[PDB]
Amino acid sequence: MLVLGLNGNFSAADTDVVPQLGEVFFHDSAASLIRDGELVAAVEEERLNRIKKTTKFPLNAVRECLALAGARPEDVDAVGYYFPENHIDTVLNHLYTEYPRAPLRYSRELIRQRLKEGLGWDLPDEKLVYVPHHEAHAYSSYLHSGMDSALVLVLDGRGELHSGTVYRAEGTRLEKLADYPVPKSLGGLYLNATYLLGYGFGDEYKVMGLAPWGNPETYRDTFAKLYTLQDNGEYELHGNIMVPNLVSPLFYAEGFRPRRKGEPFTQAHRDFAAALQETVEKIVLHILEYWAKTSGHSRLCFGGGVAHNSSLNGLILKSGLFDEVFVHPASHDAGAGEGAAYAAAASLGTLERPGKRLLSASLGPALGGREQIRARLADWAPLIDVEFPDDAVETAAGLLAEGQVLGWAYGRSEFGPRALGHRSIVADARPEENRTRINAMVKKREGFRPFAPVVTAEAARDYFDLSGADGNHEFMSFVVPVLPERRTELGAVTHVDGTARVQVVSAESGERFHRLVRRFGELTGTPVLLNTSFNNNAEPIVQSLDDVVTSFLTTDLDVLVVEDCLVRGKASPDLGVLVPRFRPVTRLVERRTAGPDASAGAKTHEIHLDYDGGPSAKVSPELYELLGAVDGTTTLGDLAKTVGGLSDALATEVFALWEQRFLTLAPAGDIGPLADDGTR
Amino acid sequence: MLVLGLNGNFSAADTDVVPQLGEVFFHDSAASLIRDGELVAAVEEERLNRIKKTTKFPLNAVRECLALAGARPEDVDAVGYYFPENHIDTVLNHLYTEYPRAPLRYSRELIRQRLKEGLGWDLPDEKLVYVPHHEAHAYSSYLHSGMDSALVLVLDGRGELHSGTVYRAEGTRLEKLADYPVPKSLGGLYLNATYLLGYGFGDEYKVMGLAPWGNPETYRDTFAKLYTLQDNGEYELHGNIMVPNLVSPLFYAEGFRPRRKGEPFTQAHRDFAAALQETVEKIVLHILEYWAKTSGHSRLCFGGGVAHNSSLNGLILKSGLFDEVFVHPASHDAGAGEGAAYAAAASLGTLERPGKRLLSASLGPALGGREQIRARLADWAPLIDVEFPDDAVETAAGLLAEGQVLGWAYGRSEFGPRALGHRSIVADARPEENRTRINAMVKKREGFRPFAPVVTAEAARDYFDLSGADGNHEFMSFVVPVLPERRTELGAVTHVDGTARVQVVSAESGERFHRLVRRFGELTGTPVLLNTSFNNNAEPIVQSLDDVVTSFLTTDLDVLVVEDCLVRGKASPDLGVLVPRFRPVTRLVERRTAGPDASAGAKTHEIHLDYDGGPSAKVSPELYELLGAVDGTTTLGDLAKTVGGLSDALATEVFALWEQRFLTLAPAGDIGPL
Ligand SMILES: Nc1ncnc2c1ncn2[C@@H]1O[C@H](COP(=O)(O)OP(=O)(O)OP(=O)(O)O)[C@@H](O)[C@H]1O
Ligand SMILES: Nc1ncnc2c1ncn2[C@@H]1O[C@H](COP(=O)(O)OP(=O)(O)OP(=O)(O)O)[C@@H](O)[C@H]1O
Ligand SMILES: [Fe+3]
Ligand SMILES: [Fe+3]
Repeated sequence: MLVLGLNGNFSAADTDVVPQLGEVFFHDSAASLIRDGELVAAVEEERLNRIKKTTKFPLNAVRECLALAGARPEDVDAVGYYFPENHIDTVLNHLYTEYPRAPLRYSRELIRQRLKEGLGWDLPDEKLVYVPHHEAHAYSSYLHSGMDSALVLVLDGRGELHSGTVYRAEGTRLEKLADYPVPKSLGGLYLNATYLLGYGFGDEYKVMGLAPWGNPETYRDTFAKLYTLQDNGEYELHGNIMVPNLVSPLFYAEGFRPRRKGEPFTQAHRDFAAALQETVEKIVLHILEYWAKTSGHSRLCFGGGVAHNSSLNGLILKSGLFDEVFVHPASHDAGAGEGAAYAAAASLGTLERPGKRLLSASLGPALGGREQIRARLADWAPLIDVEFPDDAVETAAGLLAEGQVLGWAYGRSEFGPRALGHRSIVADARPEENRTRINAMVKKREGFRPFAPVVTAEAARDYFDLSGADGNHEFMSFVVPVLPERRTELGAVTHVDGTARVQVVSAESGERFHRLVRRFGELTGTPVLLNTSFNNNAEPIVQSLDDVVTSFLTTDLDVLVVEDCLVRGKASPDLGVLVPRFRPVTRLVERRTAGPDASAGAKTHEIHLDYDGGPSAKVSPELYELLGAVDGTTTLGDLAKTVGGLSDALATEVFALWEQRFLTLAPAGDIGPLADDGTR
Repeated sequence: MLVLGLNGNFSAADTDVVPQLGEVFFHDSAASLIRDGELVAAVEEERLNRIKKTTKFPLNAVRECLALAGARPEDVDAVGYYFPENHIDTVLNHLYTEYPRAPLRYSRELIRQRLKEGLGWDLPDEKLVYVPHHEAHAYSSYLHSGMDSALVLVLDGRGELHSGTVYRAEGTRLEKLADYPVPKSLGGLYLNATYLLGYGFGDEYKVMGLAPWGNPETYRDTFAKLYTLQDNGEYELHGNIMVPNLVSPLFYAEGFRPRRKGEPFTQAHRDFAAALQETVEKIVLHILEYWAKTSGHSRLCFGGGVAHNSSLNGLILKSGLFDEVFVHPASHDAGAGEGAAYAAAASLGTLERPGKRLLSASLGPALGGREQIRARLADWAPLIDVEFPDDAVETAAGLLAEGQVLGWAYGRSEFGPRALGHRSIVADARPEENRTRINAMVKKREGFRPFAPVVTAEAARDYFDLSGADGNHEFMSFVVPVLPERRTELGAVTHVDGTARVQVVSAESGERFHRLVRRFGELTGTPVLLNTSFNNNAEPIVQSLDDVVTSFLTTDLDVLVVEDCLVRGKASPDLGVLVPRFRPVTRLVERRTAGPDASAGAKTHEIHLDYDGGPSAKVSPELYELLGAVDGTTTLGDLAKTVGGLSDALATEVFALWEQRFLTLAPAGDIGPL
C-alpha cells in the first residue's frame, strides 16, 4: 500500500484559482507518502515554491515524494485529500460566485488536471478519497505517537464542521467522543487577536513569544467577557454582529490601540498578548480536565494548528492530567494531509500503521550526493571559499566553541515548522548577547523572543525541568522551565519567565546533530546549543543547496557547514556571474498614477510577488530596464552591459532585491537530479 | 434652519481609506440639504466622481448642494450621518487591524478633516449628529409621503443592529414597533442569490428584471429550505457554516451551476431568479399582512434598499393590505443620508417637515444657464452640429414619432436611480423592435432586460391597471399590469409577464416632460414613451453638460435634446481637439510576468480604474506612450505628435477607452460655475 496524502488549494505556480486568492484558503499545501504504514516522504510546498504557508497546489511536493520513494505516479495505490469533497467544492463554488470569470472546476477535476499535466499521471476516480478534516489530523497525531491507545484532541481554526474534536484512539481505530462548533474556534480566536498586534496569519508564534513580557492581569477581565467556561468541558465564545472578528469590537470600545506597522510593542500590546495566551490556556485546560476524567485515559495526543502553541503544550505537560503527551512535528494542515493518506488507506481496505514513535522530522528531499554537491559549490566559486575538513562535525563544534554562528545543512529537510538539525542555524547557547546578535544576522526583528535550545538526551535533565508527564521533545513541541540554577548559564535560550522551547536530540533522533551538540559540550562543559531555522525574514526554511548558499550569502552568518563542506563568503563576491530568473509569481511593473490638474502622474517602477500578501519594492529605472531583459540564461553581469555595466550601485540594488527573494539569483545551470544515495 | 445629511465612507478622490476598500463598505455616498423642513438639494457622489454606487466621501456632493441652496458652509446648523458613531468606528477599527499601515483615524476626525480640507469648513463637534440607520431611512420615506400617520417598513441589507425595522409614524414622531436581526436580512438574501447569476452588488434590479422570464415552480422547494414563515409576522432564514452566502451551498448540492461572465442566461438561471423573487415577495407580504392588521394603519411607507424592488412594490400595491403606499425615489442609503438630516434637526431643536408629498426627484445640479450652455456647445463644435428650434419640445415629439431615439437632458438631475425626464433616453414605446435594439445597440445590455414607460397622468388609466391601493408613480416605484387590450400597442414597454414599471408624469411632477409625452400622444394616438436612464454601461446617470455630450457621442443615440438645443454628431468628428485628462482613479501600467524558462515575460500595457471592482483594458505600446504625456491641457492631436500623429488606429483606440470612461476627453476648458 503506497498512498499519497494531499492538502492545500489547487492553484498553478504562476496564477491562483481566483485572482489574489486569500492566504487562508487552504494553506500550508504539502504532499506526504506512506508505504506499508510508514511515512516515507513528506515536504511542504512552501519549501519548493518559496512562498511561506503557500496555498498553491503541492505539485512539486508530490514529485519530490515520488522520487524519494522510487515510485512512478502510477505506483500510487490511493490518494487522500484532507477535507470532504462537498466541503472544499462548496468553498470553491463560493469563490466562483465571487469571480464569475473563473471556470467551474471543482476539486476532483482540479486534482486530476494538476497530476495529469504536471506528472503525466492519469488518476483513476476510484483512487481519490476525501477525508473528514479532524479525522486526518487525528490519524497523523496518534499513529506516530507509539501509543497503543490514547485520548486524541484536535484543535484548529476549523474543519468542515468543527473547530475542535475529541477522539478515543485504540489500535488503528478512532472513536469520536465530542466536538466543538466552528464559531467556538480557538484558532480563530487567536488569529483574530493576532491582528490587533499588527500581525497576521502565520504570526501566531510571534504573539506567543511576546506573551511572557506581558502582565495577563491587565486585560483578564476584558477577555473574560469574550468566553464562558461551562459544565461537562463545554465553553462558549461570545460573538458580535459588528465585524468578522471576535476580539476587536470590545477592545476598541475600551480604548485599545491596535499596533501600526513599524510601531514598537507598547506595554498594552505585551499585556494583550499575555492575556490572550492565558485565555486560550484556560479554555484548553478546561476541555482536557473534563475529557481526561471522563475518558479515564492517561495518554494524550494533541494535534491541529493550535498544537503548535508550545507554551500551551508545556502547561498541558505540567498539569499532571496525563502520564504521556505526544505532539507531531507538523500538527498544522500539512500533517492533516499526511493523516488523509492513512484515512484513505483505511477506507480503501486495511490500514497499516507505523511500527514506532516518530523521532525524526527529516523527511523532505535531501541536498544531493557528495559529487553533485561539490560540483555545484564549484559553480558558486566566484562568491564563496570552500574547505573540506576531514571531520566537519569536529571542526564545526570548535568553530561554535570560538563563538561563531553557523549555518548547518545536512540530509533531508524537516517536515513541519521547526528546524531540528537539517536546515538549522546554530550557535553557542550561553551568551545573552547572541539574541540581538543573531536577529541582526538574519535580519529578523524578534529580539523580544528567545531562541530555542537543543540539548543531548544524556544532559537534558541537567538543564531542563521535564517533570510532569513524559512528553516527546524531539520536535520542540513543549516549552519547559529551565532549572533555576542553570538560567544564567543559558543566557541566549532562556525566556524572561525562565522557560525554553527545548529540542532533546538523541543518537536515535539525529545522529550527526547529537554528535555535534555532545562534542560542543565536551569542548565547553555545556552540551546545549541554540537552534533556529535556516531562513532569513523573506523565505521559508531553505530546501536545496542553492537555497542554502543563497541564504548564507544574504545573511550575516559566519560560516556554513553543508554536507561536510565549510563555506565562507569571499571578501568581494562577484554578483555578476549569477543568472537572474523570474519566479512564477514575479511581476515587474512601470506605473503612472493620476497627477495634479488631471495629468498623468508620477512614473514609478516596482517589482512585486503576485500572491495575497506578497511583498513589493521600488526599483530604479536602470534596474527596471535591466530586469526587463532577464531571459533565464544570461548572467547578471552580461545583462547589466545593456545599461552601462554592473556598477556598485546596481549590484547593491540587485543584492537588496535578492535578500527579499523577488527573483532567483544563482549560477548558470543547476545541481541536477538528486542522486540515489542508496539510503532508501 | 439648514441641515446637511451625509452617508458613505471617508475616502479621498484618488485613494481609499484602506487599499482596495470593498465596494460594499458604506456605498452610494450622497449629500442632502434640508432648509426649513424642505429638501432643497440632493445628489449622489457617483454622479460627480462617475463611479457607480461609490463609497468615497461625498465632498463634491456637499459643495454642489451648498451652491444650489445659495449657502456657505458656515450657514449649516447641523450635519447628520446615517449610522451611529460606535458602529462605523468599529468597522473602521476592524479595517485598521487588517491594514496596519493605516493611521487610526475614526469617523468624527475623518468627516471633519474632509470638510476642513475640501470646503474650508471647520465643523464643531456639537453640530455633528450620528443617527440610527433605520431611523434615517424611515424619516426620509415617511416625511416625504404627505401622510400624517402611517406604518413605515424599512428593509435593507443591514443597519447597525437590524436588517429590518417597523415603525409607527404620527405627525413627526416615529415609534418602533418591531425589528429583525441581521442574519434575517432580505437584502443580504437577494444579494447572496444575485452572485449565483454572475452578477454583483448593484445588479439586483437586473435579477428582478430577469425573474418574469422564469418559472418560479422549478426551485420553489429548494428556496423553501432556506426560510420558514412563523406565526405573528415572524420568519427565519436558515443559515449555514460552510461559506458567507446563504444560498450557494444548497444550490450547489442540488447541481446548480453559477452563471459565468459573458455566458447566456439559461432557463435554469431564469427559473432561479423567478424563485428568488417569489421568495422575497412571500416573506415581505407575510411581514406586512401581520403588521397592517396589528398596527391598524391603512397607509404604508416603504424604504430601505429593498424598496427599490419595483416588482415587490407592485405586489404590495395589489395585495389590498393598505389603501395607500408611498416609496421615496432614493430608498437606498442615499435616502438614509437625507433622513439623517431630519434626525439631526430633530435632536437639536424641534423638527420641520415637508409641507407636501414629494413629486419631483429633480434635485441635483442643473446643466447651466442658456449662455454658458451655448458657449460650451460651441467648444464641442468639431464633433457636433447644433440646431436651436423655436419649440424644442414640439420638435422632439416629432422626431420621436419619426422613429428616432433621443437623449433628453434638462434642468436638475434625478436623485435616486431612476431617470424621470431630466437625464433620460426616450423612444417610441410601441414597436417591440425598439426594446430589442435599444437593449442591443444603444444601452448595450442583455436581451432579457425590460424597458419602463412614462405616461401622462391623464392617460395612465387608459393603459395601466393602477387599481388596488393608491401608490405614487412619479418615481417608477411600482410595477403594474399593462391593460391586456394595450399590450400589443405598447410593444417595447410591456414585459414578458404583461407588466411595466410605470412613470406617471403630470404637469406638477415634471411640466416639460409631461408636455413632451402629451404632444407625442397627440401626434401618434399613444401618450406613452420608453424612458431609460441616460448613461452607457460604463457610467452612472450623466450629470453635467460635458457628461451629456460625451455620453451622446459614445452611445448610438440619434439626436440629443439638451436645454432646447438639438445636438447631432458630425459626419466626421475631430477627436484631436479633445483634451485628455486622467480621472483621479486612472492608472497606466506596463507589466511583465514570468515567461518560459523563468525569463521575464513579454511586456503588456493596460489602463485601469483603481477602485474595488474597477475595470481594466489593454492598450497598445503607442497609446501607452501617448497617454504617459497627458498633462490635462494639451489636446489629443498635439499629444499624438510624439508618436507620429493621431492616426486612425490611435483615434479609434482612444474612442474605445473614452466609451469605457477610463479617462476624461472633452474640449479645452469647461462650462464654468453654474
Ligand atoms: N501558536 C498558536 N497558538 C494558537 N493558535 C495557533 C497557533 N498557531 C497556529 N494557530 C492557529 O491554527 C489554526 C490553523 O491550524 P491548521 O493548520 O490546522 O489549519 P485550519 O484552521 O484547519 O485552516 P483551513 O480551514 O484552511 O483548513 C489558525 O487559526 C491558527 O491561528
Ligand atoms: N431590487 C432589489 N431587491 C431586493 N433587494 C435589493 C434590491 N436592490 C437592492 N437591494 C438590497 O438592499 C440592500 C442595500 O440597501 P441599502 O442601500 O439601504 O444599504 P445597506 O444594506 O444599509 O448597506 P451597508 O452594507 O453599508 O450596511 C442590499 O442588500 C441590496 O441587495
Ligand atoms: Fe486543520
Ligand atoms: Fe440602508
